[PDB]
Amino acid sequence: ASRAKLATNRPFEIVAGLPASVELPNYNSSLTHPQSIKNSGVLYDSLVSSRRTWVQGEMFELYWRRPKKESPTSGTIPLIRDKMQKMCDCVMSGGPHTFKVRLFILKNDKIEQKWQDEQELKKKEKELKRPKRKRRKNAIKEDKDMQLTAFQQKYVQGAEIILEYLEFTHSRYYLPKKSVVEFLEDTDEIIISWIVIHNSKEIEKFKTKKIKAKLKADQKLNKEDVSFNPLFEADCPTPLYTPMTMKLSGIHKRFNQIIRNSVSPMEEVVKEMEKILQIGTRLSGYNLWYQLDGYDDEALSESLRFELNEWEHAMRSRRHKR
Amino acid sequence: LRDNIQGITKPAIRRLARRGGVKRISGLIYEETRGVLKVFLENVIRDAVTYTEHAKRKTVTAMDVVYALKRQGRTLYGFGG
DNA sequence: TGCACAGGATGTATATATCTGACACGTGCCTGGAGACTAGGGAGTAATCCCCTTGGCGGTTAAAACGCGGGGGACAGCGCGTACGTGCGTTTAAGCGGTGCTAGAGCTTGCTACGACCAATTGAGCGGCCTCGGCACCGGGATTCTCCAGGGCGGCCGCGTATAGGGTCCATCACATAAGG
DNA sequence: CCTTATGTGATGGACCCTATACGCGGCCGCCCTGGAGAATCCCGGTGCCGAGGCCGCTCAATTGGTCGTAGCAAGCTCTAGCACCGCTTAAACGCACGTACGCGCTGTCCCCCGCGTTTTAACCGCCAAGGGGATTACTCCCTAGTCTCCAGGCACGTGTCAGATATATACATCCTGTGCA
Repeated sequence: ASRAKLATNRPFEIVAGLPASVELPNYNSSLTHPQSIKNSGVLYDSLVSSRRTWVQGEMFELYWRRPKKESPTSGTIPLIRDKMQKMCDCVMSGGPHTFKVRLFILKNDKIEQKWQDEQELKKKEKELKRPKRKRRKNAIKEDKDMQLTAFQQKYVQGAEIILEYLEFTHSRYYLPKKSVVEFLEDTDEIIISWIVIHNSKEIEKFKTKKIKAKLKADQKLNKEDVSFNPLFEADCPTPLYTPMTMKLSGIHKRFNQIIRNSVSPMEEVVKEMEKILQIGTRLSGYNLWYQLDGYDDEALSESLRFELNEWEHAMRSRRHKR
Repeated sequence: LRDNIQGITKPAIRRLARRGGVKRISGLIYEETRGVLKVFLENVIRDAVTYTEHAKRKTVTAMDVVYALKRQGRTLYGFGG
């Protein structure tokens, strides 16, 4: 935000701190002394920003962050480790960028209790009704790869999935329940799509206000003698919204069932999305001007250069901390 | 009338200190400010009331206030002097 | 079928006017200047007696100055924890003008009683002078506080005895399963 | 389906070696012991010179009378203060998040105290005054305290002029049936 306030009438606007315009840049018409992309680095800045944002953005709801340091808070690390189960390593693409992930399950205790009750019922039903062969080891391996081991047999449906970045293990995010999931059997690729609202906090707070108003009205009526959906409500503020889509690759057959079971009934979210699409304000698509004039944009160029220098200076320490 | 020492509020002390150009304030300041104002008012009011009672009087006039302040050395202009 | 426009509807920045404050011009009364009387405080005059430098000088002394050691006081850094800064939603009562009372303030009285002014007496109070005991200085025995040395415990550190303990790497173990019939 | 006896695959554990407390001893914080000695306390014990007492006397505090107008007592009257109404905000308030500020502790180093040696400022006595300044009094005379008339110019108020507020208008910003392409 503290970036230099661009001089009036520049042929670009500063979007996310960088020079961009809605229309495709016409350098040849607009620039007399264009600095090279090497000189500008705008492309570099954009790429670093993109990757970092993908590491830290709002795409998935955050749920756990490593606490910024005989404090017992150390003892909670193994507890948080055990509250999730450990699962195998998978690749993700974010726009032009790609990332890698290991998978972790969030232990739904109701599924554990119901599994114990189901085993009780099945046992009671059964009681009421009443060298070594390596090929068998290969069969067991394949069965455990496409059928389910005990932890997978309990967590088939309603299991909870946590995402973590293998290049940034500090943050954990929820897999979107309000998402469309397609499992490509031929390519082993999974595409996830969801709509995201930039002022969602505004909508949630107005939703809370409406809930309070309805509760007050019900209390007033009671003094004499609910699937509240903010997106349906006529007084909901305009969502600034974006539709998003992402592809996963590298997930194995057994995990697909867990994932496929985990997401919400499709028609309901489809109708919700259609409402969002009527009421939403779509994010406008714009084009970055990677080339800047060395004379009119000298301040902007140097500012970008300085910020890049600081970013790189910090980035070395990140691995030096490992 | 009760608790009117509180009636000054914090925000009034805030605004007055803002006139004084203070960039940073502490919570304890308010109580001390109230005490100082209390003793100042007590002295000024006692002087004014004795100035009034001399004249076989019942209404404290602006003359009594301004001359009481003059006796405290604090000189005030613009109220009919 | 859907568009162009003929006929019609709320509105409003532009424009014309009405609803409140302040300054200049008119009355009219407690005056400000002026005339003359007045005297006693101010100013001009003359001692007169007392206190202030002479003027640098030497021979001294008490205080000032200058030099030095050092050690601890100031002070720039900074880890960190929180309590004031900024930003909501929400409530109070501070502000606005309005209606009905009044009592305290303003001043005009009519004139009295106490204090301005005056001779005359006399004694309290001031001015001069004289004096012994209240004060000023410190000698003394005793008080008491300072400050390094350091006996001695033992916190902590040192050589190194022998010892108690943790993170680290190794694995043993259970659920329900693989196999024969 | 029954029915032996174990595969599957981690979290749970014993171990290696680490590093440590402390035997005997010292630096050090500290109790305290300890001395030397550098001050400070209180009591003479004394000889000096001022407090304060005593007397001479003079001028101003006190007195009895007179004159007159400043304070007092209504008491007439009128407007500024007081109180309750009751809408309208908006300034206060509770509460949430954070962040940059204040404090605790750090090491550093420079300057200002404790103290010793040198230098300067000051007084005593030389040598006894003359100058000129502040106090004191007499002697006009001029000055503005006084009563009084003259006639005003300054203050209290109303009228007039301007400004801030109010509201038509000449279209402004639009609605909407329907005839045209």
